[PDB]
Amino acid sequence: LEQILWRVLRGNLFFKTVEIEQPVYDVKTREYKHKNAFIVFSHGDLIIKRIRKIAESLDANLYDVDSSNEGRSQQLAKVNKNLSDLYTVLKTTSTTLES
Amino acid sequence: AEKRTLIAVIADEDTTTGLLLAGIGQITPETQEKNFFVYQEGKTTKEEITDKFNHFTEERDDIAILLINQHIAENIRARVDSFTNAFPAILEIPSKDHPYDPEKDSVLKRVRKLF
Amino acid sequence: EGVYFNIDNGFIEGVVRGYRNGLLSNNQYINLTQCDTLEDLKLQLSSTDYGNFLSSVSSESLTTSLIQEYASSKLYHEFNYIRDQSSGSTRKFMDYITYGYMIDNVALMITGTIHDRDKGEILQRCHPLGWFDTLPTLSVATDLESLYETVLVDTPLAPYFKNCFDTAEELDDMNIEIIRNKLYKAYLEDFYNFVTEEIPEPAKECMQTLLGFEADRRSINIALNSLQSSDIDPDLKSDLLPNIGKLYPLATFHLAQAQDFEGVRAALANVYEYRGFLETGNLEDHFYQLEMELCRDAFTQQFAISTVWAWMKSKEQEVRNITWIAECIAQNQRERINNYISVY
Amino acid sequence: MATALYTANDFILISLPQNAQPVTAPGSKTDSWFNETLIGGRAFVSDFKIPEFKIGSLDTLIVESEELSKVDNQIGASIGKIIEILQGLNETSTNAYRTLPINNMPVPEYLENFQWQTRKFKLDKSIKDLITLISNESSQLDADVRATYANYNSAKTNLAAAERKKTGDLSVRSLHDIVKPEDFVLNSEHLTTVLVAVPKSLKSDFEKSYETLSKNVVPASASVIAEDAEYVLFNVHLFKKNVQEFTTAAREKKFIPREFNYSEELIDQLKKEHDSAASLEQSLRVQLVRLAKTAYVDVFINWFHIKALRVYVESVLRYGLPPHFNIKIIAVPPKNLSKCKSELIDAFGFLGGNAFMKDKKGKINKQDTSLHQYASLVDTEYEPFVMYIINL
Amino acid sequence: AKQKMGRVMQTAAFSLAEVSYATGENIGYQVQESVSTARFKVRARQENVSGVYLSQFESYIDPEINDFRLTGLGRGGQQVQRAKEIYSRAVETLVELASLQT
Repeated sequence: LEQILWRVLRGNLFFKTVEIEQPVYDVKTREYKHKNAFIVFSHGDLIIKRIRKIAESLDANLYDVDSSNEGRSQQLAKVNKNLSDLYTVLKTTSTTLES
Repeated sequence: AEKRTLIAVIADEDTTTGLLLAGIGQITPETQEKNFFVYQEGKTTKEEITDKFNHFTEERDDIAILLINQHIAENIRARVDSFTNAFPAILEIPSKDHPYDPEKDSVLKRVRKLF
Repeated sequence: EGVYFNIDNGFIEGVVRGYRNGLLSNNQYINLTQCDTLEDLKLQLSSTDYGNFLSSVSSESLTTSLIQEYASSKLYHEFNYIRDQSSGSTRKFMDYITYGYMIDNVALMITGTIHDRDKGEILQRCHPLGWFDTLPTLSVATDLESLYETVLVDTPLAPYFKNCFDTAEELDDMNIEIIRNKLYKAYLEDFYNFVTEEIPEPAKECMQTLLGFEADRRSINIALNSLQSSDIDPDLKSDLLPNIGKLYPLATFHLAQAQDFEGVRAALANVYEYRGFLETGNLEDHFYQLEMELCRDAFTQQFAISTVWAWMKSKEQEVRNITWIAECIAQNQRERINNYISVY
Repeated sequence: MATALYTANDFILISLPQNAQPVTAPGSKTDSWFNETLIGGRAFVSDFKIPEFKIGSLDTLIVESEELSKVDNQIGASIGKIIEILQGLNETSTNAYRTLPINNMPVPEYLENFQWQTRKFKLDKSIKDLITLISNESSQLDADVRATYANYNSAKTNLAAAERKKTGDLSVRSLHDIVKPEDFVLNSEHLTTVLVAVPKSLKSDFEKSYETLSKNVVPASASVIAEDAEYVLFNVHLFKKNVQEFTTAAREKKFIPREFNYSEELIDQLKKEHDSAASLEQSLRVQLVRLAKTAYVDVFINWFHIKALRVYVESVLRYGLPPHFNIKIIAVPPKNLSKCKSELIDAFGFLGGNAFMKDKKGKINKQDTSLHQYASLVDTEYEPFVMYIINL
Repeated sequence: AKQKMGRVMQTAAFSLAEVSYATGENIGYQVQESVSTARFKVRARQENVSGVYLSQFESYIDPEINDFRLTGLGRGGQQVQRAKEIYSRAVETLVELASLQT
């Protein structure tokens, strides 16, 4: 991806990425895969069509984010909403099938 | 009222293939008065097209529907508009390799005006 | 055998392998996945062994007939070159290989009785390898069965001509199909016997396996066609279905006796092999896949004259796959993709 | 580099940022560096400068460049066709205004100081405007020349048709200047002189077909008027009411009758079609020579103006302050392409990138390698060393 | 109706092309040779719509009668058997469109 960016944006980039600890699962190959994330800025507005298209065709999950830490709180709140309960599903499902 | 049950076709043999498969008539085995026509687009004369068009239109009161390639429809557009009778119903098929062109449907052209 | 088979023919296998190496492999089908429009297929077909002659003369709109004829022109060239350079025994073997196509061609000859089709048109509709230079058989009256004698005395196919005056002659619409099927069975049996007596053992097996797959596939397909129209006599079916399956000659008779879908289903289940029914929407695609996977066994043997046969079959089926992708793209059917053979 | 080789010297391009120095000699200039680098007889480079008239916003520049490249390839193919057809006439099989003085100027000395001045259109217009104008004029020239060559081939096949009839048997073979109308009675319907022709084989079999079986074939005239060493003719007569029966008998004997009307207009048509075909083909050939010369010289300048602007903008968006940078045109003899390219990359790739040391570069779009495709949008790999396929 | 027809008919109009090389030959000559009898008759039924008899057309296909019987070779039977159905049923909308025109 870094080299593809090197090319597509023609010698102008701001690339910041960090490896994600605790690798994750998947379903396309169904493995405890090893995944990372990206952060980039640039002036292209319509070009982002190709950006997102290539990313998703290869791998991408849309993330509406905020360029500051203020909305960070909003995102934490909204995610924690479901977080508070997610884990029930499994333990709930267990006892019924067990018995 | 089946006074005309034969479906004439003036179109490319490629298109006419599946039509004949579904059945559009037959070759009349007493005078070869076939219920259709065979044509090659852009490489065969139109005078025979006009002759068979006259045959199906005025010389054939048994032709239910005449199906004409849009390509041929504009090739003999003058003939297409010349004969406008409901019973020999005319439906111009967008020709294979010739995408749907509403401008190539004379009946649809009438459907343009008075609207 | 083995090295003794190589006393003067050390180059024919080399050139055959060189031609085979030009076949499209799995890494070439990766572009077939990316191939979703006629432009992409043209661009790919300007970069492959089929490159820049399926598009140099053809336009962007890739039509099936032009593409397939252009692809098979070079195949005819290569086959004729090999046959010319093939030894006498290999020359005769190539002649028998072409005899299947020219049995089909003489079937087209005789079949013409309501249109009197031109010889040029017919040879255009079949492999030109199945046409020497002419055939003065249409001079005689072209009835449903009135030229079998003329063709037999004209073509060298007296052995491959199973008598069509015995049960294939009934002045019926079945004629133009039963004569074809019976002659195909006769040629299949003759070729089977030839490969049994010649074409040494590695090449033997490399023949009989695919020959039997093809004969059984033809049996099943013509049985379906009969069941998809007016049915026929079980004896007539046997006359049509290759009697010797060459992989299993017992269940073919079961199919012949079977005159219902369940009977043929039972005759197919006991084969201990592929099951065409109950799992195939387009049985032909699965048959082609399995046939190419089976002929890959011919290349699995480094010492066998079956290399040319497997190579021609693989190239023909690859052209079939290219045409299939082109057409499914024409119909915008992305699901019919992946029907292309994936063995090579 | 090379585009057509008769006696030519190959040409390429490169970016020339003017804020750094060559890797090995930080105390030399590209003119000095090169003239010291490449052996003599070839170590030549010319200068070039072009202004920035209209500049689309940043985000558009990518598609601008893409379309520029598309049309660049298209017009390269078009002019390749032009030269192929040119030398197809075979009147000149070599350089034609390729090594000959370009527009009467030296082949190199008409482009290096050519900075898109007003020749037939304003030297200053919008990107898309220039693109459209050049594309349409080129398309018009191509259509004209293509139609002209189609007409030329039509004339050639007309000549072929005319010469075909000069050989063959006598079923339609001309008998107009070697035909005696006196031996061809026409006043009344009493003796119709049929023109029966047979190959040379059946001399005896024919000579006793009229004077032993026929009826009233006028004696002393049943012989050949002209013989082509393979077929002969005979001026046979017969009734006005039983022509078909005797014709059927002859065709049973397998003769080829010649039915014809002696008309002067037919001979005039023959002569005039001969003259028209030949003269029209020749004159069309030469007129097309002028037309192709004109179109080629016209499209010459824009053919590379397009890429000039391409790089003109690619550098700026790529690198450095907006307005301008050092830039030049490479003009060198051939056969040293990788040779020059080596020090080429060595000189400035070190700055094109600044955090990499790789061995996988290049720019191309085919469909043979999925990864390592070089298609900027699909599997693309570094290339900071722009050049171009241009030649004398 | 006209516009959506323009695409639906073409959808099944190109299923014939695959068969040509699926069976390995130009199927046009065979199919034309395989035709001597129709199987799709239309009835111009009169519907007195609001007191006016309008010639509507009955999209009637004949499955008990086939063309001049030449069906299947051994390499394309299933494709032809599904084509003669899909592209034939692409004609009922044609019959209805003719009725609408009248």
